Amino acid sequence: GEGFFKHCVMEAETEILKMHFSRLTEGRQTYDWTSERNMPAATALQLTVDAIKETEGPFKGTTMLEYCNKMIEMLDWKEIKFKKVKTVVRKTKVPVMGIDSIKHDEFLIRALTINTMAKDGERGKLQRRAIATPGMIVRP
Amino acid sequence: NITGDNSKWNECQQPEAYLALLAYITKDSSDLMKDLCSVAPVLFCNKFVK
Amino acid sequence: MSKTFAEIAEAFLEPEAVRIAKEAVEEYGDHERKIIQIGIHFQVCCMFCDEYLSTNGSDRFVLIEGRKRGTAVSLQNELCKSYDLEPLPFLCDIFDREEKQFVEIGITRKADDSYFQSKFGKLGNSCKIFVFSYDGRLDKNCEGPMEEQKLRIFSFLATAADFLRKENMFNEIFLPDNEETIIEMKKGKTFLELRDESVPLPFQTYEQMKDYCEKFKGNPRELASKVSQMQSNIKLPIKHYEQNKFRQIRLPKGPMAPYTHKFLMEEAWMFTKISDPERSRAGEILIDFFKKGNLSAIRPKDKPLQGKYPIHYKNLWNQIKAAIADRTMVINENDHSEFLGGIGRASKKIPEISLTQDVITTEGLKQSENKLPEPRSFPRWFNAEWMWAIKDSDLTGWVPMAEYPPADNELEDYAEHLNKTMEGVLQGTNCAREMGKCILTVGALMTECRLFPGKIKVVPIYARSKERKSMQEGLPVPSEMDCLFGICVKSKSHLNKDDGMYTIITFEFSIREPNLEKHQKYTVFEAGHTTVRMKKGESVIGREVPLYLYCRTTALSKIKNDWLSKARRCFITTMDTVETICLRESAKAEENLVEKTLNEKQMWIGKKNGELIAQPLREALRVQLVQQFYFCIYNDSQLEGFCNEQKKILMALEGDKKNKSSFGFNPEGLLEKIEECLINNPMCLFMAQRLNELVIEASKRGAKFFKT
Amino acid sequence: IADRTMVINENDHSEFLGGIGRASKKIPEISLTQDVITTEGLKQSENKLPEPRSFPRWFNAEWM
Amino acid sequence: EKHQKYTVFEAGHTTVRMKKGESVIGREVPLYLYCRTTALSKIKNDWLSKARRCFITTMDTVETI
Amino acid sequence: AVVSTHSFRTRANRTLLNTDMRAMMAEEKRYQMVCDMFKSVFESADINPPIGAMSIGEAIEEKLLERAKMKRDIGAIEDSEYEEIKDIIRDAKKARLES
Amino acid sequence: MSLLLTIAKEYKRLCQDAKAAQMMTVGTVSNYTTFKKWTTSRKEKNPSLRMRWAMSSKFPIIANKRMLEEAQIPKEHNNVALWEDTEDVSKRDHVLASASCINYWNFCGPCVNNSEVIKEVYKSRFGRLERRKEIMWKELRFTLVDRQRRRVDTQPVEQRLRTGEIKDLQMWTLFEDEAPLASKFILDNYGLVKEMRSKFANKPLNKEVVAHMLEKQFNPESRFLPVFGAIRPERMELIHALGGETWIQEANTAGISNVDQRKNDIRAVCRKVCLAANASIMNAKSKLVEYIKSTSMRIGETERKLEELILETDDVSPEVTLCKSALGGQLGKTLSFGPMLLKKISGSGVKVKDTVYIQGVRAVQFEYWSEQEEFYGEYKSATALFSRKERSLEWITIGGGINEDRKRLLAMCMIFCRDGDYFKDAPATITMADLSTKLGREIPYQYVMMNWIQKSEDNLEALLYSRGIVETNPGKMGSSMGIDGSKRAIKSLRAVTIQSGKIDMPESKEKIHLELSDNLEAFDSSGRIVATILDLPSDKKVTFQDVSFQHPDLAVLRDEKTAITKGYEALIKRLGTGDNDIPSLIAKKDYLSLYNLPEVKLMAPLIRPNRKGVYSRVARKLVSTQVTTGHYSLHELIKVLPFTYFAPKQGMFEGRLFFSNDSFVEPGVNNNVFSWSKADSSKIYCHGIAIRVPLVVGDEHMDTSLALLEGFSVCENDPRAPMVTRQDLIDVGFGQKVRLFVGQGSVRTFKRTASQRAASSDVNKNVKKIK
Ligand SMILES: [Mg+2]
Ligand SMILES: [Mg+2]
Repeated sequence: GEGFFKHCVMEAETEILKMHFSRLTEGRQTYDWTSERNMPAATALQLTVDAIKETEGPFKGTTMLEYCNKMIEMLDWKEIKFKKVKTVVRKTKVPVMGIDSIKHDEFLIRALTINTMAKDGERGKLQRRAIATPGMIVRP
Repeated sequence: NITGDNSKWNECQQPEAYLALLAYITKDSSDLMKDLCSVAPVLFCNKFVK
Repeated sequence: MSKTFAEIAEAFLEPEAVRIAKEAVEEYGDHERKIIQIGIHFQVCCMFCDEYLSTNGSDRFVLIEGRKRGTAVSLQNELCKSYDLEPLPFLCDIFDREEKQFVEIGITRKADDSYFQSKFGKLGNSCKIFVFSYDGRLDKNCEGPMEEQKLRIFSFLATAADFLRKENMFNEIFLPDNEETIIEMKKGKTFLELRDESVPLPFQTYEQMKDYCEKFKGNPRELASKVSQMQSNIKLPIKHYEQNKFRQIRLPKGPMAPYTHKFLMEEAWMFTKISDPERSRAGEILIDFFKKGNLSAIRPKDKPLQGKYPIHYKNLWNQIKAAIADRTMVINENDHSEFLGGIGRASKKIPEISLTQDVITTEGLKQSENKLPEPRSFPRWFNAEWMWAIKDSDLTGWVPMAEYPPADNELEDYAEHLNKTMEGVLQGTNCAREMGKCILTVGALMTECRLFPGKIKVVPIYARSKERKSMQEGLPVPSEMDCLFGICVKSKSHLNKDDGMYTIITFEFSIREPNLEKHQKYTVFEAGHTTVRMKKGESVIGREVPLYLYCRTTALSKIKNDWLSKARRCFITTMDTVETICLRESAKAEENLVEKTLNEKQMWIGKKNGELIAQPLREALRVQLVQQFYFCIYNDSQLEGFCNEQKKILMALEGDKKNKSSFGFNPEGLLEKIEECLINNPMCLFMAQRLNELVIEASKRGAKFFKT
Repeated sequence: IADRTMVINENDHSEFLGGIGRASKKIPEISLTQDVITTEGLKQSENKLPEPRSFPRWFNAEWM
Repeated sequence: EKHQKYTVFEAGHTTVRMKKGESVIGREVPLYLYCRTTALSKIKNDWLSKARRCFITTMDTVETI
Repeated sequence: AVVSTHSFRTRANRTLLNTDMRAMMAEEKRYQMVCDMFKSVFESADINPPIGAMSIGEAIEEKLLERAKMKRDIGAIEDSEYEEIKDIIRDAKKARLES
Repeated sequence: MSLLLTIAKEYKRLCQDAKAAQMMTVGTVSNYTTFKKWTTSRKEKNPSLRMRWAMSSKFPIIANKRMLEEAQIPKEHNNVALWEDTEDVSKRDHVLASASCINYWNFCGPCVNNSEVIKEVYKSRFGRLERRKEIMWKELRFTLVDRQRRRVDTQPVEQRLRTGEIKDLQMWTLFEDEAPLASKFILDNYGLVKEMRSKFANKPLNKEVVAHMLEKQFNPESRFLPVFGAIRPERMELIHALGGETWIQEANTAGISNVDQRKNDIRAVCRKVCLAANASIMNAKSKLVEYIKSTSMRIGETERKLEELILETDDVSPEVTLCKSALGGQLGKTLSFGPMLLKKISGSGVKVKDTVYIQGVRAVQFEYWSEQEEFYGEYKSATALFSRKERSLEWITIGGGINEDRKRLLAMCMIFCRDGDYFKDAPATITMADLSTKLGREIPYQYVMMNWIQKSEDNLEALLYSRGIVETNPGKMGSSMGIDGSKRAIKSLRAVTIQSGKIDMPESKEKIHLELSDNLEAFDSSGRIVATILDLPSDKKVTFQDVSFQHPDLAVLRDEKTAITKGYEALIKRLGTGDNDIPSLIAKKDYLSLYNLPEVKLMAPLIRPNRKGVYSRVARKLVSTQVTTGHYSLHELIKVLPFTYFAPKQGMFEGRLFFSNDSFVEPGVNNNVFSWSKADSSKIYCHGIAIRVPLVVGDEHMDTSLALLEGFSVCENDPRAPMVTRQDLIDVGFGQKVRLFVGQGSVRTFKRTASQRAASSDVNKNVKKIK
């Protein structure tokens, strides 16, 4: 064809512009940067969107495009608030939920951060080739 | 015929070349979704590895 | 799912009504999705107009929206001719000949006021302006359309709204002058900077890379680029006959490889007990009923042969015997703490915060080091182990196998018969014995990890078997029983967030003198004397034979507990490999050769007296079953590297079989990867050496290979 | 019946005919001796007899 | 019991009516479709094809009396 | 899949509940009783994804009013009990508005 | 009673929590679909092994409480503890219990008479068993070449439909309370709605289950599968027991569902319709769409329109492509040329025009293609692979089974190839094949010589010999193709080799649609000539249980019968809109206005004059005695009504048979003129069918009196109209704006309406006007 890329990109634009961002929860494990741990994509996305809600207010986007717009808008945010459980010694340590703050400098690095997974279920190698699980802002 | 298998297939490929290629594919498509195509590679062009 | 916009539009809309959206969308403005928006509006007009003809051949309304722009201009000047009304600058949708006035129709998602103030701001009272919401909200100019068209257009807008909700397209369909202007992708200064320094080329600003991309036209200069790249890449022409040696296969040198199986096979000894259904149903009480026999009397001497930790194991044995009397849990809290972890010690951890001073003042001799496994050499005993697992044991079968399903003549006769024969052959083998004991005992441990976490329990090592008699008197009964290989001990089963591995202490009976070379991990004792007798046509008294007690400690991962708990899988992987051979042959002759192929077809099995030996496919089936069972038992990362890099050797070999002149590019590197994955694994090194012999005999048959 | 009273199905009648009678493939005796030496296909010989019934009731109503 | 060889269906409904001195409407009655398969020998085709013979064997037996 | 009588749900371990992960899950449970509530009100919620432009609470309230009118008009339930349900609905609308 | 109360109180508690209150308020209801996705994401790593660890414990299982206490004793027989009052692990209203109790209630439980309810829910599965009952068996062995990739319906079921519409059926049959009012599917396809909703709606058991199983009941799974050459979708269900690489089985094709032949009947229907559009070339675009939307198909158990069958049918025939092209259905990845089917796997190029000579010393333009292009040919019992370059075949290989079919493949693909020898043979082509006689239309040339080859037997031998013939070299012995289609390889054609085996079929998931040219040509994808004009010239008319309408150009319509049937259609169709129509009169109980109706005066002259009054007396009697509600049959009123107009005389003679121009219409007693259908709304007048949806309260329609009652539409939300449940909607009369809860929570308002009209034609006529 002469229109190969134009047409394939047309199909992609169609399917993505339709897409609710909730289907972003479908997939492998991804890196939740709130607690800085690896999580199933659904819970990690719940923490990301919930943090956006507690910082700037609830997210009404309901589309992949508006989710991406909010992602790129957060990079200019000078302050971000998290749901982070902090242990308080009451001497018994009760891990009381808390609200944490972060600065654009740290948040950018946390957004570009990828995490390592020591390989499991791989067949046929003596030495392990580890697999990476990128963050939630990079995924869409 | 030959059976080929590639080693370090991921370490050799680079998101910069993917940024150029994605810019080539989105040339005529739309300027609205092209800026949305170029954003994916640049997050792997500057990326942090734990 | 819908892959294209024309699909979405033509799905819920009228087929020809979409074509006007596509055509108008091609030229006057350039947006791909927005067809759907006007796909609503356009159709919203049509049902409006056709409905009324005013008492004349001429229609009541005329439609200027769907037409072409330049034509719509002049056709709007026609109205200045007919009714002499002011020539409005904004081109409206529809003109009424009954009301003789301008008509335009908006459609908005939000509350009607938001848009109606916009369009009313545009055209004022000069036109009849009707603004509908999909939800049933209504905004209008002075007078509304007739009662029928209201109802129809509102029903349509409602249904279309429900379709859009089902496909979840909402904010994108918003009115042009409100939301269409912001169709752009949000550009943050952080992202624009990141993108501007992310570009590969000597160009910095993203715009220059964008220009070189969009404007790119490649010339045919990649032929010289590819030939200069070829000159830079000097190497990798490849010829089989040049490297056909493959330097045979490299093999490690050192001490002989030990016995890595969690249990002993060839030298293991059995204790027979005829089983009660209600007594043996527990399977934990099996040893409690065993102890009422002669098992309780056996005790080892303090001085072992070839023991590493004699007194510990002896004390633990006495704790097992004492426990079995009361209950099968061992109560020693101090004893297990040292044995656990594979004599692994719990190492105290000092925080880094207080450690800095200990770096300034170095004490405790602070360093960091890791350790590697020591390589071993090709095992001898392994061959004897295979030859023992190959022959049929006196007991009939060790593996629980369910009943056969009902049969129809065509297939299930063939399938049921093949399964009856293969099962009948493989149940009698000693390999089936080790399979059965593995399933039963590792299942027992698997239950014990849920039953008593963090507790010490005595688990038997047993296998169930019913005895066969083919002499074929009708007889009293065939003997149904279960036999005991030895006793086993489990430590703490606690499960870490990372992987935990349980520790296990195995005690097995044996009639056989230990061999220091392969048993180095085992601690052997002189246990006692065991009575063994037979009855034959000869006198066959049998005397008594000394009994040795083998002890060791091993690690079991929960994953290993599972995959070793189901050993039955091996049968299937044998079955397929066997069954195919019988079909591929018979399918050639279009006849039933299965029974004939099993007995007649000869498979090369082993070598004796320097002569290649072959056995029929039914008895050589045991070789495949043993091979798969060893694959299950002996599986290490080393083994998987070995096989996954070995398939290349096999494919090159069959490449030289049919004389296809096969080649592989850096055989030194391939043999370095095969060498790299051979360390301590007995099965790995064994299949390596056997591969050497395969290369030798194949090179003798015809030479695409080398012999030293 | 709409077009013409012949049914065109060549596969359908083959199973129904013979009274659901199946066409049984015949193996010659000359090649059969080996199959006696090696018994396959479960070779046997048997014949069948009709199952007896009991006095009908409905017959009287049929006569009447 | 007697139809064991027959395969019966539920075919439909058939209309049946009469005219008498009474009202006799008749409404409708369900229609069943009986199916079966049988064997016909050519000899049976012939001897069953001529059933008129029965009359004669009755006639004689009657007429003699 | 055949449902028969034999299909059941498996209990999760006590692992994630002991660590702080539960202290984070306190939000997910708050989603839980919500989704379970809406599924009790709307039976096809899981099968057909809910649509229309309305709030979850608004649809729940008006639907509860419709079922209350249904059971009161023809079926058997008391009128004063209907008005009690209406009272609970409006009293719920108060606390819903305050947020 | 407290089941609603405790839900209301639960809502009170939930909205009292502000964190849950705001997330309940903000946004659409669609957020539920996201909210549910935020839970129970954790799954165990081990599929079986974790389950073994689960069943190891004696009381692992979560089970309900109330039902067990209601039916059966919680305590055991053997004194092994069963029940406790403690809820442990996850906290939910279910209390934990042992596994064996399930077995106990399966043993001694008190349940009766569930048998009939089960099967027709799972009739997909139960039927897939029923089919295995009747088959016979034979076993052998061979080295079998299966056809590797066919995308073919597996698990086929009658009345198969698309996923969206079957979701609509799901919503309507599961529950009425929350459902959208969905026009397109419910209006046209009603009567399957009546059946499914009728059987599943009355006994509220396993709502979710029955739903998700009915989703799979109507959904044939078309996967990419190896087949050994029996392509009927019934054999696809169980292939494994039947065939494989070494497998063989016999006595199958006989037993099949009624769908397999019905599809072919639809192919013949599209044949006749496309012929009707072929008769008049004034316009082919506007007529064929009429012939489509007018025709009504009768599926064995259900009446369904031809539009929704054509658009949504799975199998794409050369005809079916033409019938879809008139509509907006997108079905691509299909090439149709004559009887042959083709798929394009490679290359591209532009259509060019080249004028080349015939033997009659005359020049005619030929449109050819210059591309290097690799396509897959498909013909009856034969498959092959061809590649053409610059208007001549480059590479060819034949995988066909039968020799004749191989020759046909070779021929047809040579026709599509269009070599130079294509021009050299012209034995009397011009006299007939040159000019097709349809309003003086010149028929395209590829199809011209295609038809010349379809003509006689020697015409095949002509072009078969037109290819180069050479004695093939050793090593091509098995691949060589004789003139008659054999492998003897003494003499063989050039640039062709047979393969021993079949040839795999490509597949692509793609949708492409474009408008059709006036000659029944589809230029879709800006070229590609996929419509192949007329595939086969069968001149035959045979139909069984099929409906046509609107000047079909086939004459089934007598004068007297069109007088009777059209006279009925005036009454049936024109009534139901508003006051002074049948529904308002029936609601008023006044049947006198119903007698005097002006549409009855149209029917009056057609009755037999002799008994006219004698008929009218019994007719008026029947209509009057049904005025009492609940006793009236709404079809019998239409059947009986037209005879009431004349002054009743006391006949005393029976009026059962009503002669209308010497044809009788009896009460009940469905006949040629009047067919009275049971348990669904329709009726048949000879070869055609009509029905009126909006108002039918006829007593047998109880299951959908909520669905059928709708002739309404949406107007405005302004009045405060009492919120009426769907069962309360039957009471509100005409012109009454009322407020109603719709679907998933969006609430709108309606009145009694003239139904939506001219969904298509309203746009089509204006689009034609603007040109
Ligand atoms: Mg306009
Ligand atoms: Mg406008």
